[PDB]
Amino acid sequence: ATGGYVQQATGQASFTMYSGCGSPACGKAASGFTAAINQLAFGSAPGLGAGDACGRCFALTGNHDPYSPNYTGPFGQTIVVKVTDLCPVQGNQEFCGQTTSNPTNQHGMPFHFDICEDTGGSAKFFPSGHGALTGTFTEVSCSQWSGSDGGQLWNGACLSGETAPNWPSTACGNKGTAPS
Ligand SMILES: OC[C@H]1O[C@@H](O[C@H]2[C@H](O)[C@@H](O)[C@H](O[C@H]3[C@H](O)[C@@H](O)[C@H](O[C@H]4[C@H](O)[C@@H](O)[C@H](O[C@H]5[C@H](O)[C@@H](O)[C@H](O)O[C@@H]5CO)O[C@@H]4CO)O[C@@H]3CO)O[C@@H]2CO)[C@H](O)[C@@H](O)[C@@H]1O
Repeated sequence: ATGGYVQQATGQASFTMYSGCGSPACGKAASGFTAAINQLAFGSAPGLGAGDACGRCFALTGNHDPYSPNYTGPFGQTIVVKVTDLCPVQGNQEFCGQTTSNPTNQHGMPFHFDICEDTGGSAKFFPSGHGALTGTFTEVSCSQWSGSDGGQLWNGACLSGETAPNWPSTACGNKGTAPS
């Protein structure tokens, strides 16, 4: 995509959970299940505002625990998240360190979703005792997502991806160049 970002409607991903998603990189939070996506897919860098992932909805499915490879299940539910946030390369090498020159993380995954705990998504997705998984994602219509968007936190905030056709397409737009 523009800027060299890798933005695909379906693929393989890793998954973690995080706390504190009330002031996210897209500039609007949301009351439903939300996630951060790795920088190479988000379409922006820290401090540059919203990227083209903002507001898009994805169905997430876990099918493997990389820390316990003998575990065969059960896994959690498939959930639909809205992307509101950025998982930056800096400080998150293991999971969100994908760059244009090495577009997979330490678990071999080209994408990463960090699911926000605050609003309930991680309790539906992660089985107790297994807080990091790999699996798949697929972009869906936000008709499949429940919740409501919060107010704009700063000028330029954007969740317009929530009404966009699936990638490839442009809604909020990408900013800057993808990390090398
Ligand atoms: O940077 C991205 C994002 O990270 C979030 O934090 C992540 C963190 O990055 C992950 O490293 C961390 O992963 C831990 C898993 O949640 C947790 O489930 C897993 O637990 C292992 C455990 O370590 C292991 O000892 C245990 O082994 C047992 C076997 O399963 C059994 O078969 C055997 O009989 O007995 C052994 C030992 O008793 O397995 C479990 C489960 O597999 O450990 C992982 C490594 O610590 O997850 C974090 C949360 O998602 C961070 O919150 C975000 O802010 C950040 O953006």
